[PDB]
Amino acid sequence: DVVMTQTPLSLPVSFGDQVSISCRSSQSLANSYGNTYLSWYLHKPGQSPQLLIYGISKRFSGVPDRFSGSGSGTDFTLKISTIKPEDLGMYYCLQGTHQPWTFGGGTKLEIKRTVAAPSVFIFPPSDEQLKSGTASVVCLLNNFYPREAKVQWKVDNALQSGNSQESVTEQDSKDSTYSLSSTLTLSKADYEKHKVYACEVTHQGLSSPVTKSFNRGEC
Amino acid sequence: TGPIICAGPIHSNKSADIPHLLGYSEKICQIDRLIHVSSWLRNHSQFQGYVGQRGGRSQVSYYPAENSYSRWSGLLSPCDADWLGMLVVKKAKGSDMIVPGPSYKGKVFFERPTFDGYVGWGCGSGKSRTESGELCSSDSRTSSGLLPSDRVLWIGDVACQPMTPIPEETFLELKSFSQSEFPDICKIDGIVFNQCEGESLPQPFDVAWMDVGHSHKIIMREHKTKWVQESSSKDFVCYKEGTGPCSESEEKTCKTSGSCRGDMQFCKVAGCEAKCRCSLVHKPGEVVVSYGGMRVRPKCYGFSRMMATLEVS
Amino acid sequence: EVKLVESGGGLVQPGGSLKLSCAASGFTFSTYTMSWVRQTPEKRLEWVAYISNGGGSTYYPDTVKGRFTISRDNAKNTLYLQMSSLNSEDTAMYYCARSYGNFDVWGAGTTVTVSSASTKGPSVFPLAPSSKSTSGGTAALGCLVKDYFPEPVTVSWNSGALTSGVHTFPAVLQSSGLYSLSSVVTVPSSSLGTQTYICNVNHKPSNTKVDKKVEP
Repeated sequence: DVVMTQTPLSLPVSFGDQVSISCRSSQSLANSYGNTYLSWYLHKPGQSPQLLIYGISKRFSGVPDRFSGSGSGTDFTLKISTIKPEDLGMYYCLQGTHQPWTFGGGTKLEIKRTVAAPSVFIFPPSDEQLKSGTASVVCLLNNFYPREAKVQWKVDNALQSGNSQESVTEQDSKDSTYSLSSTLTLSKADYEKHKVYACEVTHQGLSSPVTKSFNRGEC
Repeated sequence: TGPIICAGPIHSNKSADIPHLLGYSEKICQIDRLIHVSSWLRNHSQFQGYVGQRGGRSQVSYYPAENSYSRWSGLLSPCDADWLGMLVVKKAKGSDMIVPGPSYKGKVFFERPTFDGYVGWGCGSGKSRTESGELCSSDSRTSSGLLPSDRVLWIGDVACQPMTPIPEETFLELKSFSQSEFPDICKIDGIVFNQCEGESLPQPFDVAWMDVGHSHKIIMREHKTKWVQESSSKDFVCYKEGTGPCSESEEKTCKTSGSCRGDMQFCKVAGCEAKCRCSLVHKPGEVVVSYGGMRVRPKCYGFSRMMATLEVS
Repeated sequence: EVKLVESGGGLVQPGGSLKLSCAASGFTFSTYTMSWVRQTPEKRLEWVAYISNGGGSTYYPDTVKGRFTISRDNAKNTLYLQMSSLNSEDTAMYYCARSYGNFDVWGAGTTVTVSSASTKGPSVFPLAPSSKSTSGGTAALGCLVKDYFPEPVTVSWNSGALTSGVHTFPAVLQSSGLYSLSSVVTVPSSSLGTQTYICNVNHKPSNTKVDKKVEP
């Protein structure tokens, strides 16, 4: 169907910034009456999606004049002339000129800050969890910015695959940072067959990759 | 449901003319055979031939498949009133919005009540609509020009009838009630219906509407219906057994001199006694609409889909 | 004020059924077309079902066509989405909306989670600190809230006294079908021997409350 592609997916923003959210459609959202039913929605955490702009550029009432839309044909844009905190969230574009109606990929307006450095922390699996046959190795990336950081697992220098899971806290209200946890999950079998467990972290704030490791045979 | 006067037409050549018949029954025998949508299609969209072959009008497709007023053969559609001079099914315009819902794919003619009147869409000869209805692509099943009646789609539950004209003050009084009842609506089918400091784009709008014979229609939510029968000369068709509709000269004689056969109801108001016979048309009668403390016999009453615009402020 | 309030969200079993009700207030329900919108856990919004004002027309995307049935009773000013043949891909917050290419008013949403898992208690394991979790005098410790279902878990530290740097991560739905998350906290290294760190996990759907002493 009409693939609404939303650029960017994530958009670091500072208050007072003007931010643009572009939405490009696979086909022309101008029907045979020149009416284009493209709408922009704001979804703030824990609330309902709110209509901002409908019909390319027409502001839903209750929406401040700082939100503005524009476009024609395939590529459409949402424009916030002055970001305020009440505007952070996920922004979605949506057609409606063709069925099925399709939302856009979403744009997370997050707070831009100075690039922080990931305080990395690696945790062996507890004795209690090993008694349950499973071993979860937790590598913590604490207080970093921007969100994009890379975590790689090396179990006896063997780059791990399909053996990890990531969880990122949303942006912190007090220092605008993100914290990230990568959980390497193995069986106690696989955990006891290897000795060296390492989580290496690549990040903009790290001049060199940070490798946090633990040898199973050590307290 | 069955025809009023004449069974479905079995045409021979698409190029055959459209003999216009003044005789009322003769005008309804054309309606039974979709000779009217046939003419409209010709007059307005380069259409060579007829619609309604073998089936007749009793087979036209209605978008609300649950069409109540279609089961009554005598209740007039928008098109059927175009043949009798009660409303003109205006040809579409680039601004007349096609309503979503109807399976348009293959349709040769389709029609919908619009807030300011009635609008039809035609396809040229050997042509047929796309699923969206806004173009006329090729269709080998339409080369004959003697097309089935399913190729005609009438959108909406609609019933048309002679209207008691209302003082304009009534209409405006009604439009004022329709506005207090429908405050969210800013525009209907491009016709201003309220004022909004913020209007959303056109939206499907299934609404009970009413034509009181004035600029736009009176759209309705809380309204009462009730049917009558005046047993007037227009509620009675006339025909010569086996040979179809009686001539205009024979009909007036039937419905004035009273020297004609007929059903009970004709007899009991017009008279009786090779000859012409007249009968009642299959309908509940004339629809009367109660609305805002006033009742009005509308030119056309109905529930139909429209494209309207709602407030955002 | 225009208010939409959805209801009928909860746990359902794969292949099972759930019906969502949207209660409409503050507007003329019968003059608006309405629709249902879901949000997958990856925050993707999807158009789910649409219905004319008089209920006569409905539309669906093939993803939920034949499986879902939208319906509305304008009489009770309520919109309905009967969901049948549900799959874990139907895990979402389903919003009802005033509709037609402009969802101008949305409901608060109702979480529908399709998962054959059954309410299981969380296993809280200590993510104890060491030398490898100490950097510049700041040591990190935490709790692994593993193999629980359904969401949510509430994790406070030291009965709630620890808010300084406590990071409770979003739950992740593993392949086993059970949710799991980490709660972590960074603390002065001097405290490791002089302060107790206990994470208090409450999993209300399973009536599990576990206080875990996370220390060296």
